[PDB]
Amino acid sequence: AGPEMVRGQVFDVGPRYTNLSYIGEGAYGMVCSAYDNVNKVRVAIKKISPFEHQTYCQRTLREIKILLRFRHENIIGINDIIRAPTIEQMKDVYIVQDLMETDLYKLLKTQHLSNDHICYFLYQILRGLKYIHSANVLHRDLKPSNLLLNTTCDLKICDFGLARVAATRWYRAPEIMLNTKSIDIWSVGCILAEMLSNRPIFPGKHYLDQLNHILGILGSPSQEDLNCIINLKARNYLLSLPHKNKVPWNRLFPNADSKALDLLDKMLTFNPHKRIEVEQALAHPYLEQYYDPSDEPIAEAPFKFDMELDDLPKEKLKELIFEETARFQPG
Ligand SMILES: Cc1cnc(-c2ccccc2)nc1-c1c[nH]c(C(=O)N[C@H](CO)c2ccccc2)c1
Repeated sequence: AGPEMVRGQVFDVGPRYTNLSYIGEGAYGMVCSAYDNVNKVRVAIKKISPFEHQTYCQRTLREIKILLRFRHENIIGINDIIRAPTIEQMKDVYIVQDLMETDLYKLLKTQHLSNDHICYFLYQILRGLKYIHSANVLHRDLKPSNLLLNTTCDLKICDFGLARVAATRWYRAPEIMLNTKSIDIWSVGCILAEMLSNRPIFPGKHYLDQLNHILGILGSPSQEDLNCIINLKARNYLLSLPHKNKVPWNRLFPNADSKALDLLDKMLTFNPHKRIEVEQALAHPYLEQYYDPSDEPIAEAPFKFDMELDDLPKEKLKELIFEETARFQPG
């Protein structure tokens, strides 16, 4: 048959994986649904072409290393990895994963969620995050498009490219734009708010406008909220702004559950030190119906990269990518 093509990208995944269809995109790749003739199921195939940039190579290696060690119901896994037999011919890497039904970005673009489903989705994000954080790892890019859903409404966290050992502007914590595990909680806060109204709570266009949108609902920050190593330009901008009143949560979300708004308030806290932790959020009365610490596992040990991935050249990272994927080759 030969190599399959989808929206301009060539996928050399045959003869095992055939009849490919478009399901997503990334900065240096494409996601496709394909038929696996061995397991007789449709699977997801993520093609990545990162070898022209050092940043894309480390983002690829970080994800592959994290997803292979992690084993959790609310985190996407790796079933198989395809690449050329030699390093000289390895221009692409194909990550084979479980095919999902939809993602939260698509679901919030077409459907209105009931409180029970908002509560069940939030629980699963935090259940998965509890495992990520227990491993001393930060996702750093939590957003509706990185939250995958199946037919039975089971959630799975994907895209561990930007993950680091303890991004999209709209779900970015204020402290990142001023100067930790709390940055993921802020993102979950933004996701919860988007589930309640089917729209982004803070749709900023640039870093200071993103802060302006946050201050537009939270109001002007206190002295303690600004007691950190702030960027001079950002500090001088915040001090030059007129007083902003705090928009109450029940006013912004009129028909939302009062318990959901209390947890939302604790997640969308300007000061990261006063922000609720993942285990504290799971214990909140809003998620009482699903809260079960006996069925909320943690990682066996903390995760650590033996090498300084940031300092390694593009060629050295390719060698490590080639070595990490060697286990999936026949022999
Ligand atoms: C593994 C998987 C399985 N099924 C589906 C899926 C199925 C049906 C409808 C929507 C998505 N998505 C995924 C999935 C979606 N995004 C990603 C995913 O890894 N996306 C990132 C960018 O966020 C990426 C990064 C670099 C190159 C390409 C892609 C995986």
